[PDB]
Amino acid sequence: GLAGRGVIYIPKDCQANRYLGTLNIRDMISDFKGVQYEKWITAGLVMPTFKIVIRLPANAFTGLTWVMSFDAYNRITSRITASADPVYTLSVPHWLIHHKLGTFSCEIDYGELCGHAMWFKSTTFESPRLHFTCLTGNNKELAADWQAVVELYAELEEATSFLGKPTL
Amino acid sequence: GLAGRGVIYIPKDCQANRYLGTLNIRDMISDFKGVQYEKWITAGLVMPTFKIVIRLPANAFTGLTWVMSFDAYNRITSRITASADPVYTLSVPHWLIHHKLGTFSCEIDYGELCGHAMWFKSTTFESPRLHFTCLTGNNKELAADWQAVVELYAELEEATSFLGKPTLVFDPGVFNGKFQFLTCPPIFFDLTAVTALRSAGLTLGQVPMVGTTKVYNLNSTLVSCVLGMGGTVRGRVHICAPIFYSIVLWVVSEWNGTTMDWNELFKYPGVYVEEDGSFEVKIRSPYHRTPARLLADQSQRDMSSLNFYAIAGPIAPSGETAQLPIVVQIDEIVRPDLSLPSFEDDYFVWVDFSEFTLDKEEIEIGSRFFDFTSNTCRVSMGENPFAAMIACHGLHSGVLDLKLQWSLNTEFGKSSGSVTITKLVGDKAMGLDGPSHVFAIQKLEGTTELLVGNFAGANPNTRFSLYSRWMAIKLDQAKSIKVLRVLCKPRPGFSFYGRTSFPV
Amino acid sequence: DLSLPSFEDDYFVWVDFSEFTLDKEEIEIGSRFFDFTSNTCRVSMGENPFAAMIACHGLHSGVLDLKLQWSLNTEFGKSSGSVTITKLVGDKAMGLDGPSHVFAIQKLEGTTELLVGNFAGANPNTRFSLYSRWMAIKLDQAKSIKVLRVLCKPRPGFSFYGRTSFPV
Amino acid sequence: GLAGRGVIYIPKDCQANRYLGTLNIRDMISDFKGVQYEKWITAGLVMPTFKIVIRLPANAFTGLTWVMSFDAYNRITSRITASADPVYTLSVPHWLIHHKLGTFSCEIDYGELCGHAMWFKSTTFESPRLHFTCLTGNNKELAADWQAVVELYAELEEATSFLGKPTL
Repeated sequence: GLAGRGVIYIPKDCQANRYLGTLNIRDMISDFKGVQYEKWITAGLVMPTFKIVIRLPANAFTGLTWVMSFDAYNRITSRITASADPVYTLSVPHWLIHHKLGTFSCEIDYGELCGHAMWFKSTTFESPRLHFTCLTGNNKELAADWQAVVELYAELEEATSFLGKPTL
Repeated sequence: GLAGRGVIYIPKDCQANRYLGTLNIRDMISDFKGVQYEKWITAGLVMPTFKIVIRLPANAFTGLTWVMSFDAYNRITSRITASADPVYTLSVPHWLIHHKLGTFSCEIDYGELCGHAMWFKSTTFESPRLHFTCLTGNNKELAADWQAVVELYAELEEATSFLGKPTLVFDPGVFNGKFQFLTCPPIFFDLTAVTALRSAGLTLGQVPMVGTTKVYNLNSTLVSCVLGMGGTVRGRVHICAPIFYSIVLWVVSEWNGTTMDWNELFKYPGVYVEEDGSFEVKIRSPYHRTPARLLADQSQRDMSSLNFYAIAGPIAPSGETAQLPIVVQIDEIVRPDLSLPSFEDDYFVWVDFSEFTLDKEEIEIGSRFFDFTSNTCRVSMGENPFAAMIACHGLHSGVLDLKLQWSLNTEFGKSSGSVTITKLVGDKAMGLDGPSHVFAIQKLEGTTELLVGNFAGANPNTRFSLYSRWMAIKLDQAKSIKVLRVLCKPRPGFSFYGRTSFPV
Repeated sequence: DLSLPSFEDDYFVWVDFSEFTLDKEEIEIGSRFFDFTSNTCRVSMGENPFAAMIACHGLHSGVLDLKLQWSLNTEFGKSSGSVTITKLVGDKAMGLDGPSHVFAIQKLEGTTELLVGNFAGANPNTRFSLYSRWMAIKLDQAKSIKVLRVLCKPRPGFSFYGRTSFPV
Repeated sequence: GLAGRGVIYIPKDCQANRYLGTLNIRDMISDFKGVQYEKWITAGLVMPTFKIVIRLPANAFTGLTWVMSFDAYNRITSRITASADPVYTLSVPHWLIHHKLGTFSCEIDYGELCGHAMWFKSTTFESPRLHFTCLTGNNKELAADWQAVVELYAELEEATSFLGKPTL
């Protein structure tokens, strides 16, 4: 079920390479707080399979494409908050979000994309982030500022091991 | 085949609530004149099944939505010709016409929606109209004025009876939970807002208003037959805007205001709406039901509401300015949790007469159930579902059992005279004498039956002159009476024809 | 080894009104079975198992058949007016008209039914505001009445919820 | 699972008729907050079957007996907060807790003992309380003040009706 949520603010003039924001995955779940958050406290460690949903009004008249970057180890954050070069945002696991397709969804198997289980009380190594950036801009500015909603769905259960299976 | 036709003229700037025009159904057929019109003359009476087609260039770049209102009894015409409030246009059988879908078509079974057969030579009760109004306006004006074509298709054959089959038969203990023609007026979202809330009340028995005018309609009347309801609202949402506008809605039910915490919001059981489609939302309440009507000083938001949260959008290209309209239709309460019926199979007040100024008072009833007036005494009319059902149909027919009760103004020992019920067939001047009854005033109560109907088989909700039984109440010592109360209880099978509305 | 039941399936006293000081007296019942008060007449409440059962539950619901009886204070030949039962759905201000009933005072008795309940389905043993049927007894010549007695007899299925107690 | 909890404070000299405290059932669940509390928010209405557990060191050398009174309609609260007469505490559904038996447990079928379903956001009629009182005192005072833990276990699921089945 819904485990956490957050909001990304889109300026009326969303140009290529605009940083839109960063959501902190653990904060989304703890600020929500949360049937899943509460199951997590009891489990201690979780290795979730998240379904991420970005709710987003479909529109074919803008040309907007965004990138969601999964930055589990906080490697690109510092370098994209002023301006997000696609070389950075595309250098970690990521998904293209096309405006024409509207509401977007993907699976993040935290076991694979991340590798280590999450501890209810505090971050272990670094804090896992989702970055939202604009890859291709709108053909002309839109009528007004707007927002998109980011949602995390999961059925959190107790993790049996600290470590995932090796990506490589 | 084609039986009649007409034209609706659309202004280049078609704004919400613009009245576009009224077509008179019988005139469409007679001005055409017409293989069908000619078959009609021979038949005398017809109970058509019409296919109505509105020819209309499909266009996804305007956001225009129109309403065609079937007004068989001419109930809303006078009130929409300057400006058409959706409360009126949606209060009778109606159809949404979306510009993106282009040419529109529907069936009107005149037997059901109307109730009485049409006479080739002249209108019988009132003249059946089709109204065309704009429900949601164009995002920006179009290039030029234009027109749409309305067409009637039918294979007219001779009608065997004057009366259709009754749309509704009076029963207090029966409100199913399925609705027809329950459309909420448009809800609007500004694009200058990053998020927003629009509430729709679920106190469905509440009578809708336009300024100071009450618009009685069948749906609110039906709901008033119940104390309250819970369950799941099944409906449809229509997003009435150009392809280049879009929005994402979180639709959920809340009780007594709304939470201010976005996180709580999404812990409730709602549904997401991105585009035209159906929806099911559980009615949310501490009592699991929301009341059918409001008491004094209460607001519809104090109870259960259907809330529409804009969580992403609406968005549009620059420089659009129009709001994004959402039109909600409610089809039924599924898996309903109903309260008790508000009324039992029992009597209810029709009218109280009091404050008599003359000893001789004679109240003509005839064969009608209706609102009385008097210059010589005070009339207090009862308000209840039955009376509204009468007001919300074109025709009705049945039998009322009456109970009369009265109390004295003067000392009992000094009392004399009677409450006399005159029962004739015909009229006062040439009528035959039926079961007239003299109740000596000391009885202080009496009973009688009233036929609501006539030789044709049904009454309109207006004055009319059709041979029937005829009743009157005669008082000879009225100043001795403090109050005369008349209650009625419809006999099984009391019938209504042609759902419509009644503005006052 | 039980005795006879103390009560039969019969009416019992709910309330006696007497010693009326004003000709106009209007007693609001609404949808409740409860203890009346008045500044303008004397109220004498009945005490019996039914009333205690109402007092010893959190919620109750059902239908009461009512019998009203009265006797005159003034000479019969001089009497006028009525005991009127107002029956609405809603409230006095915006209510729909039900089976209201005008009992000429010379009838000296009348009957009616009272729904004890509301749209939610049950009443607490306190004041509350929940849409329901609504009843009142209207007197226009109360000073002519020596006593107005209201008896009630619960229809089968009168229900109680949540056993509790009631200190006074 | 555990749905809420609270604490009762026992004085070293626990005499007959000492009022020990009142736990508010809905507060226990909302202060805990709570996998069950969060399921409740989603359900709106719950008709729980609670298992109540009072954790309590078994002791055969005191003679202490307490009463837990289920006061769903807040009928005795006002009259027991200074001193709790057993006539009040035993006048609503209640359980005897004997010190010799230690940790105590019972079931409260909220459908029966209460009658109406609970609304996540606020109290409907009155707020359901558990009262803790001393029925028989300690033979002599104990060594020091102490405490007992009260716990609510339930698997909250959505209530289909407002009303239970009638107790009577």
